[PDB]
Amino acid sequence: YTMSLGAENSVAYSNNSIAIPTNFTISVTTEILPVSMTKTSVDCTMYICGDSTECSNLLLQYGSFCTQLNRALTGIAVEQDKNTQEVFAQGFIKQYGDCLGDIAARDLICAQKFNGLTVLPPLLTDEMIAQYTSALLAGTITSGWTFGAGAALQIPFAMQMAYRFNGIGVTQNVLYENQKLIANQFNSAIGKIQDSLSSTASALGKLQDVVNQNAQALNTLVKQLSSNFGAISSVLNDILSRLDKVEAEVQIDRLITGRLQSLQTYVTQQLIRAAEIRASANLAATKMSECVLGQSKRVDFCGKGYHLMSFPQSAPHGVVFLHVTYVPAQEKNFTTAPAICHDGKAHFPREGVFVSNGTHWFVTQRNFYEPQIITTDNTFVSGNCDVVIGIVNNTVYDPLQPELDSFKEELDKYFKNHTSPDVDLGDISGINASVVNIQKEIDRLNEVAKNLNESLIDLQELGKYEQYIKWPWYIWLGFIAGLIAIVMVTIMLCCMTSCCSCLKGCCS
Amino acid sequence: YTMSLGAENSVAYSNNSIAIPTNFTISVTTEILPVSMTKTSVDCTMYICGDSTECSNLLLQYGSFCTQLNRALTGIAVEQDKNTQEVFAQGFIKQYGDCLGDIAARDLICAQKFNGLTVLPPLLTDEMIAQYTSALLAGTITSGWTFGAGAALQIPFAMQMAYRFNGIGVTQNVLYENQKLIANQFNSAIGKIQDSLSSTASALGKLQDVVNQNAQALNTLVKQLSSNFGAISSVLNDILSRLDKVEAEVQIDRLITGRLQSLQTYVTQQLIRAAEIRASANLAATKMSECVLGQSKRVDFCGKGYHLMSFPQSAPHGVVFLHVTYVPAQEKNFTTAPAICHDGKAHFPREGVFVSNGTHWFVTQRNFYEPQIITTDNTFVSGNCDVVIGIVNNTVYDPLQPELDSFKEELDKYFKNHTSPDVDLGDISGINASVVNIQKEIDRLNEVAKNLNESLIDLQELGKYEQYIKWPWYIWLGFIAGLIAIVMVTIMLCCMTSCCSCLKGCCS
Amino acid sequence: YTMSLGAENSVAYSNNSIAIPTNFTISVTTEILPVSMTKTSVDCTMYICGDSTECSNLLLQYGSFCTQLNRALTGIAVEQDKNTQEVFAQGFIKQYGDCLGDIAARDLICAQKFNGLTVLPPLLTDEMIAQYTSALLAGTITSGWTFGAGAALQIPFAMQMAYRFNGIGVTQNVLYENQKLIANQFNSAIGKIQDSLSSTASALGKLQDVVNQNAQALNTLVKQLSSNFGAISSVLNDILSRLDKVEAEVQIDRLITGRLQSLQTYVTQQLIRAAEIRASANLAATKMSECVLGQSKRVDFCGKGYHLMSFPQSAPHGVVFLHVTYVPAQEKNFTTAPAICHDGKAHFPREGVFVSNGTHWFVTQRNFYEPQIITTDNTFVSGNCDVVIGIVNNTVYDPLQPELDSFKEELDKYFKNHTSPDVDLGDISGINASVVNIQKEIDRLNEVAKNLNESLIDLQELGKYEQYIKWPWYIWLGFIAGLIAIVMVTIMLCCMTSCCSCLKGCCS
Ligand SMILES: *[C@@H]1O[C@H](CO)[C@@H](O[C@@H]2O[C@H](CO)[C@@H](O[C@H]3O[C@H](CO)[C@@H](O)[C@H](O[C@H]4O[C@H](CO)[C@@H](O)[C@H](O)[C@@H]4O)[C@@H]3O)[C@H](O)[C@H]2NC(C)=O)[C@H](O)[C@H]1NC(C)=O
Ligand SMILES: *[C@@H]1O[C@H](CO)[C@@H](O[C@@H]2O[C@H](CO)[C@@H](O[C@H]3O[C@H](CO)[C@@H](O)[C@H](O[C@H]4O[C@H](CO)[C@@H](O)[C@H](O)[C@@H]4O)[C@@H]3O)[C@H](O)[C@H]2NC(C)=O)[C@H](O)[C@H]1NC(C)=O
Ligand SMILES: *[C@@H]1O[C@H](CO)[C@@H](O[C@@H]2O[C@H](CO)[C@@H](O[C@H]3O[C@H](CO)[C@@H](O)[C@H](O[C@H]4O[C@H](CO)[C@@H](O)[C@H](O)[C@@H]4O)[C@@H]3O)[C@H](O)[C@H]2NC(C)=O)[C@H](O)[C@H]1NC(C)=O
Ligand SMILES: *[C@@H]1O[C@H](CO)[C@@H](O[C@@H]2O[C@H](CO)[C@@H](O[C@H]3O[C@H](CO)[C@@H](O)[C@H](O[C@H]4O[C@H](CO)[C@@H](O)[C@H](O)[C@@H]4O)[C@@H]3O)[C@H](O)[C@H]2NC(C)=O)[C@H](O)[C@H]1NC(C)=O
Ligand SMILES: *[C@@H]1O[C@H](CO)[C@@H](O[C@@H]2O[C@H](CO)[C@@H](O[C@H]3O[C@H](CO)[C@@H](O)[C@H](O[C@H]4O[C@H](CO)[C@@H](O)[C@H](O)[C@@H]4O)[C@@H]3O)[C@H](O)[C@H]2NC(C)=O)[C@H](O)[C@H]1NC(C)=O
Ligand SMILES: *[C@@H]1O[C@H](CO)[C@@H](O[C@@H]2O[C@H](CO)[C@@H](O[C@H]3O[C@H](CO)[C@@H](O)[C@H](O[C@H]4O[C@H](CO)[C@@H](O)[C@H](O)[C@@H]4O)[C@@H]3O)[C@H](O)[C@H]2NC(C)=O)[C@H](O)[C@H]1NC(C)=O
Ligand SMILES: *[C@@H]1O[C@H](CO)[C@@H](O[C@@H]2O[C@H](CO)[C@@H](O[C@H]3O[C@H](CO)[C@@H](O)[C@H](O)[C@@H]3O)[C@H](O)[C@H]2NC(C)=O)[C@H](O)[C@H]1NC(C)=O
Ligand SMILES: *[C@@H]1O[C@H](CO)[C@@H](O[C@@H]2O[C@H](CO)[C@@H](O[C@H]3O[C@H](CO)[C@@H](O)[C@H](O)[C@@H]3O)[C@H](O)[C@H]2NC(C)=O)[C@H](O)[C@H]1NC(C)=O
Ligand SMILES: *[C@@H]1O[C@H](CO)[C@@H](O)[C@H](O)[C@H]1NC(C)=O
Ligand SMILES: *[C@@H]1O[C@H](CO)[C@@H](O)[C@H](O)[C@H]1NC(C)=O
Ligand SMILES: *[C@@H]1O[C@H](CO)[C@@H](O)[C@H](O)[C@H]1NC(C)=O
Ligand SMILES: *[C@@H]1O[C@H](CO)[C@@H](O)[C@H](O)[C@H]1NC(C)=O
Ligand SMILES: *[C@@H]1O[C@H](CO)[C@@H](O)[C@H](O)[C@H]1NC(C)=O
Ligand SMILES: *[C@@H]1O[C@H](CO)[C@@H](O)[C@H](O)[C@H]1NC(C)=O
Ligand SMILES: *[C@@H]1O[C@H](CO)[C@@H](O)[C@H](O)[C@H]1NC(C)=O
Ligand SMILES: *[C@@H]1O[C@H](CO)[C@@H](O)[C@H](O)[C@H]1NC(C)=O
Ligand SMILES: *[C@@H]1O[C@H](CO)[C@@H](O)[C@H](O)[C@H]1NC(C)=O
Repeated sequence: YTMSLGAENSVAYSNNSIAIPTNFTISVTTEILPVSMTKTSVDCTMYICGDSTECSNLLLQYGSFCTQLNRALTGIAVEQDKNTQEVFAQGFIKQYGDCLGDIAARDLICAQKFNGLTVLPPLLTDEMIAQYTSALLAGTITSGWTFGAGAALQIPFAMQMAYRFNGIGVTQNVLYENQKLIANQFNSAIGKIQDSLSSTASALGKLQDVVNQNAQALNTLVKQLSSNFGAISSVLNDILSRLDKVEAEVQIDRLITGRLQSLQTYVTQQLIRAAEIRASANLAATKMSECVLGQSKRVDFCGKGYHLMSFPQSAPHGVVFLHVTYVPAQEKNFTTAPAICHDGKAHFPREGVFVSNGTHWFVTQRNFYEPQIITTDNTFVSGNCDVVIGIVNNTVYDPLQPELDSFKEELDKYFKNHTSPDVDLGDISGINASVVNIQKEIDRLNEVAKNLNESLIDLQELGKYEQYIKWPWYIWLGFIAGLIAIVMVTIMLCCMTSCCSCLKGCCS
Repeated sequence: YTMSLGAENSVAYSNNSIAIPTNFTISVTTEILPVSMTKTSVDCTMYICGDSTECSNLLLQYGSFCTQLNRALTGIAVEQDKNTQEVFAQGFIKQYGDCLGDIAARDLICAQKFNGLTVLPPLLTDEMIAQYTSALLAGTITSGWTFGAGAALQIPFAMQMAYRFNGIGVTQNVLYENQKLIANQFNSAIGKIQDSLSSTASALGKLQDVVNQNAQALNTLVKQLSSNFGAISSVLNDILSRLDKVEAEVQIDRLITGRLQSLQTYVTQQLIRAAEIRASANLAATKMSECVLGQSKRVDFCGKGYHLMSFPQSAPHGVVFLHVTYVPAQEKNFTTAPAICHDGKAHFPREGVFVSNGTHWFVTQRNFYEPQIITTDNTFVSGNCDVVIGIVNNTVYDPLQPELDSFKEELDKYFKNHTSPDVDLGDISGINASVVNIQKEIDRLNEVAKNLNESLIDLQELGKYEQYIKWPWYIWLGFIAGLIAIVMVTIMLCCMTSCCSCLKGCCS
Repeated sequence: YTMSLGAENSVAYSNNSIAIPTNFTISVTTEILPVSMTKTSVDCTMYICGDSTECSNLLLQYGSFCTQLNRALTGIAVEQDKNTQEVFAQGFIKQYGDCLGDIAARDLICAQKFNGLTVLPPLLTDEMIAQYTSALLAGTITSGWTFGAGAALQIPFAMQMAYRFNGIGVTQNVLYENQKLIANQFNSAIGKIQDSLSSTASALGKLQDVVNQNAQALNTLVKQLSSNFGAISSVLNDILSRLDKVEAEVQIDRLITGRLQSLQTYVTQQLIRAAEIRASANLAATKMSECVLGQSKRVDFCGKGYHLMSFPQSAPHGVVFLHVTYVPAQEKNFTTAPAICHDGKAHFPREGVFVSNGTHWFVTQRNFYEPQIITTDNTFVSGNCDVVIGIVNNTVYDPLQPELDSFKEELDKYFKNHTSPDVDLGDISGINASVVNIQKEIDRLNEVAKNLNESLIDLQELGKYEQYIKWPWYIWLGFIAGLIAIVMVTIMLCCMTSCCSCLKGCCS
């Protein structure tokens, strides 16, 4: 801001050419200004979604922004209604053989001895019976002649009878003591097989109890477990089905947000145009009176050229002016000067310009070439040549534009990144559930149930007897009759001398 | 844009009535302009959420938009602080009977034969003993008289004794061979029952091994599986809970977004009003000087009325002017003309209007009725009658309004639809887990354990008896005394002639 | 709006000092106006996300909002291309003893009786054999002398033989009947043990079938269940993995939305500045002609000072005026009045101010001190003193500021709160899966498998022996030779008188 620049040199003494109107021609202008606008309501639902029903249902939850934006576009406080609705969701036998061999005679001399008794085997053969029965008879023959015991021959018969009865006795005694052994040991064995089958019955019973209980346990587990999976199934379905819903909504809400902005852009443009319409209405107030009620002394304002008269008329959202004016039909370039500094005495005009007919300056009217003479009534004089310099920099407003960081730097201010563990369950396939094989033992049991059959005793039929071999009381006197035959020969030997008469016949 | 319209006919030549001020009255106006604007700040959290704590937290994640919007409302780049905080999350017997029967004494003639020996049954009856013992005795009687073998009668006694001993021999031999058979077959049977019970023990043992191993396997599976169902129970619960968080947040963020816009509307309105306040401050600069430092030549500027003087008074956020003016006390309608075309020579005024006192035109001052005479110093003259036509259509800016498609057409540009399969698990209820039934066999086994009792052998007591039957050595000479009695009768028969004397008595 | 205020007292009259220019000085001003604004294209992706790739992808779904905002900033309907791309996702024995005691003599008199037969025990002792064999022999001695039955002595031998054979018969018969009993009861017992082992085999077979069937059932369940837990593992992994994704996106979209606004703020500021540039271009149209094509009669307009001439030049995005003017170098305070009411006749000036040299008023030019005399050609006169009052309150537009409720009250209009049940599965640990204990019975069965080993009968060896004691046919005549020895003594007793000669020797 200097009070001066140079000496006798400035734009203020530029002295250059400039067009001045010389002749004129009648003119008119039609000038149009808008003063009002068609503020119309906008349906956000029609603007953002249009006809996309999977959006129409969601945009509703965003709120009454639609009203806020319409309150802006249209200067009408919409008198909305009131609604109270809220959703709510709730033995000796061999030894006798070995010693006697095949000599039937050695029979009695081979008699063995068990304990305090003499024994023989119980079998007489045609050789032995010949020996003893002819010995018995010979002892009965000799005794009739011999003075004493011709019956010394009968000892072997009477003894071999006694010894054999003893042999039978010792052999029956053991047959019986064997019978007591086989009876006791079979009684003891069936006592132990009775225990065995009580124990097998108890073992089979216990197995049956558990195998059945555990079958029940598997059934119960299967009933519950197959229900549990049915429950897991239903629950995972609800989740997947809702996750899918969320994956539709979380996409659709992003496009809606973009359109919400795109709508806020349309709204902002309308307000910006509304401020220009209302500035054009403020301009129409000056423009209408400075010509209609008055006459403007300006240029190009309210009608191109120099304003004279005006006739206004209306339009649907505006005013139209049929202004009247005059314009240069003919105009000429003249060397002119804002000021002229004479010997340190700056000189300028009053209500006009300096213009130069070649020989000297005149003052003239800026907008009509009519030279006038220079005088104090027509000019100003200043004792200082120096030219004052001003500066006027019309800075239209510089907004404090937003100052966003990188997105990462704002994100990490509050964003919690996340990664849940890769969860897994415990493998049950380590369960072996071993099977059983007893088919060897079951086939073996069948084998012995078949083979026990062979052991079924099949003795050699002996026979009991003791049937009807009885004599009758009516005939029992049969032997008494024999005694009567002894009486009959008692007459024949009434004396023995008849035998002596037969011995006399043996002599003769 | 025509250089002409018609001949002697235009809005420029048509003369009509206009209101010219005739008398005046002193006036003032108070004119107010707001030059300043207290741009107050705004708390987004209070604006969007207010007091809804389930929202206050969400706004933090949105970012510092609140600052960006306040930098717009205000004009000072708020000097915010710096914070470095980041969350982080990590036998013969029958045949002897059949042939004998009960006839006399066929006993010996009925003797049978096994192998090379003759046999009889071992039973003598009072009938048979009478036959044989009286036969034996009769053979001892006859032999005393008969010259030879009267003992032919003794053959049947001596033979039947021998045959019976044989019968007893053949019947003992088999009684022994039956005894060996019974012993062997019982020894073989207990050999097979020993195998059977070794097998049964092996079968029961291995069954016990598996049933008990499989019980362990069920326990182990139940321990793991019941833990496993506990794990999914905990994991589903997280999924469910975290989704409750999502389904709340994904709803609440939609209403927040609507308010974010509703806030961007408030902010936009403020900037729009800020631009009008700053345009009103630009208008106050012209209005203040054109009337304070100077005097305006306009009719309605600085308040309706011809401005004369001004006195400004500062206001907190505006400026108040007490302007001084004059207004038409009396005004009159006059037929006036912008121009008048005389014989092809268009004619208009200088710094005024044409006005018509009935007989002829005058020039006058537009805003005061003072008629003046027409002259070149007071008017302009043209050569051409033709009227030039201009058009000035003040189009306030038409913005490039947004050009959104249907929502569907923008959605399908990037939207993915995702329907996951209706997942299901495999039904385990095809597991039958059969049960076991051994009752019949366990019952049968306890019934044979009861019934084996009947087989306990109960033999018929026989008796041994081989003890007190021993003669003493002190008395054994008892039979030697008998031999001494034989010596005593040896004197009585010292000769036999004493028996002859008794036979002589039998004669007499 | 009053037509009057007071009498002889108003701001229109109250006079006071004012600064009128007295001397002047040549001046210039440089005045700058912008008339154009660079409409640059802004990349939303660079503005919102910058370089954060986990955001760049999301902006795609946000749709063509970037174009809508650029259409606003840059008034150019960008001719975008067309793309058709859509993603798609598809016995008697004792009794004989008790009675006979120790008397070989009581032998026969102690014979017992079973049924219809007499019995003795089958054992002869050296005492009994002495009795009977010496009785037998004595009966053969006596019978040679006695007239009749000296053989009465032989009854006891012949009877005791018969009775003992019976004793042996009754004792063989019962031994045979014991043998049948044991055979039958062993045959019946092995018949019942055969049943038992058929039943044990059936029981073991049925326990093998099920235990092995249930092992298969456990295997099948384990195969399916371990697959089923694998399927769950995979499905819960999807849910979680995709939920994590949603928890990233639902956070990141909130910061994006905040920047979307922060961007809509930048865009709004640009439009606001664009409206001021275009208002500055509208101001440049008046400013350029009122000073270039003409000369303004206003104050401070076209730079400080009274405008005289102008020289315009271009600017980067505006216009620069080198205006020429004059300014007060020297100015003086003067007591001046807009109007002066003389005796009810209000009086004001024409095209100037009243100024007061001490003695009286003058009219003068507002912007130059040159006193002039008061006259009707230089002033206006009114009839009424009364001062008219106007008011002009320039209300810059008051917008319909948004009218948001509390957030809760808008939220509850459509927000559905949701709390799913705390789902749980049914506890399977109530499954007992009882084990089995059979050891006692298996050890008992192995102990009997060893116990019966003793019951193996070990009879007392008896012996058969029906071997070779046979006589040869070549020697059988041995006893016939005995008959020849009987013939040899038949000569010695050819008569008995030789025995009589020996009895005569017994006499002598
Ligand atoms: C710039 O404007 C100037 C103002 O008009 C012009 O200069 C003028 O020129 C005229 C022409 O002579 C002059 O007129 C008078 O000059 C003498 C008195 O000053 C006087 O002797 C003249 O009278 C005689 O001449 C005329 C014919 O010209 C005869 O009719 C008379 O009978 C007599 O013989 C006459 O009165 C002006 O004085 C003079 N003015 C000034 C101030 O200069 C310039 O011509 C013009 N520039 C250009 C380039 O044209
Ligand atoms: C009327 O007022 C206008 C409103 O302020 C002024 O506009 C300003 O003009 C200046 C200078 O041109 C400009 O400064 C920047 O210009 C470059 C583009 O923005 C930029 O590269 C510059 O940076 C360089 O220069 C500086 C200074 O030497 C260094 O510190 C830097 O390191 C770098 O080398 C510089 O920052 C303003 O941006 C601009 N403001 C606006 C809002 O337009 C007019 O200049 C003024 N006219 C006059 C003289 O009346
Ligand atoms: C539009 O304005 C016109 C301008 O004022 C008016 O016309 C004027 O009318 C007057 C009245 O006569 C006239 O005055 C003179 O007329 C004669 C010379 O032109 C002359 O003879 C007159 O003098 C005689 O008459 C007067 C009385 O009127 C006597 O006092 C004298 O002693 C003498 O006897 C007088 O000087 C104007 O000349 C005339 N002007 C013009 C240019 O027309 C119109 O009346 C007015 N329109 C309306 C509708 O009123
Ligand atoms: C001053 O400038 C204004 C700014 O441009 C002009 O406003 C324009 O005026 C025209 C005509 O009224 C208008 O055109 C449309 O008008 C109807 C409503 O928008 C619309 O239905 C029209 O469509 C019909 O007519 C055309 C042409 O025959 C056919 O092609 C169509 O098929 C259909 O039948 C037409 O598009 C502009 O919208 C409007 N623009 C703006 C931004 O206001 C003034 O007309 C102008 N005044 C003058 C003459 O100085
Ligand atoms: C406000 O402006 C007023 C206008 O200029 C000033 O008043 C003026 O004062 C002068 C000075 O006297 C006066 O001049 C004449 O006064 C008489 C006729 O009215 C006449 O007698 C005077 O002539 C005599 O005096 C002079 C010297 O002054 C001699 O040269 C003469 O030879 C003779 O002897 C003279 O013509 C004005 O009339 C008068 N005007 C009015 C309307 O008042 C004021 O002075 C000024 N205010 C201030 C504070 O200065
Ligand atoms: C030029 O037009 C301007 C635009 O309308 C007017 O501004 C208005 O001025 C009034 C009064 O100052 C103001 O009213 C409110 O002022 C307070 C702050 O907003 C507020 O507390 C007031 O409330 C109190 O007073 C009322 C009335 O007695 C009671 O009902 C209330 O209960 C309470 O006690 C009052 O509401 C407007 O807000 C304001 N409007 C705007 C948009 O600026 C200028 O007053 C006007 N100037 C003139 C006189 O030409
Ligand atoms: C994206 O997937 C959506 C399912 O998740 C699918 O919605 C389904 O659309 C079909 C076709 O419109 C509907 O089928 C029936 O819909 C109504 C029923 O009254 C009828 O008007 C139709 O004619 C048709 O019979 C399904 O009911 C519907 N499913 C659900 C759960 O809403 C969308 O269509 C898919 N979008 C695209 C672009 O493919
Ligand atoms: C929507 O459901 C929300 C649960 O999903 C529920 O939040 C719950 O609100 C109750 C009541 O405020 C809380 O109970 C306690 O909250 C604090 C605990 O310190 C106390 O101040 C309270 O007095 C009360 O004892 C629950 O803790 C809370 N649950 C959770 C998980 O945050 C909302 O209230 C529900 N909203 C509506 C409108 O019903
Ligand atoms: C005006 O221009 C003329 C040339 O046309 C020149 O001679 C004269 O000195 C200039 N005057 C001033 C004051 O610059
Ligand atoms: C201004 O000062 C100049 C130089 O002294 C002088 O010539 C001129 O007359 C003065 N103007 C006024 C109105 O006093
Ligand atoms: C499964 O069987 C293998 C061999 O077949 C054995 O090594 C392992 O110990 C068994 N595991 C279980 C739990 O039975
Ligand atoms: C002006 O109006 C009058 C009628 O009052 C008419 O006679 C005259 O011709 C008009 N003049 C023009 C130039 O239109
Ligand atoms: C303009 O032209 C007209 C018609 O020829 C003429 O009468 C008039 O004098 C001219 N005006 C000027 C200032 O040359
Ligand atoms: C289940 O039992 C039915 C008959 O009861 C049979 O047809 C089917 O094969 C069995 N399935 C299994 C796996 O045991
Ligand atoms: C002007 O001020 C003077 C005092 O300087 C006073 O005498 C006079 O009455 C005032 N005039 C008016 C109209 O107020
Ligand atoms: C206006 O009225 C006043 C007061 O009656 C009077 O003196 C004056 O001459 C009138 N002015 C006009 C132009 O008629
Ligand atoms: C589990 O065992 C307990 C005792 O050990 C018993 O009371 C209960 O009934 C059993 N439950 C099942 C299902 O076997």
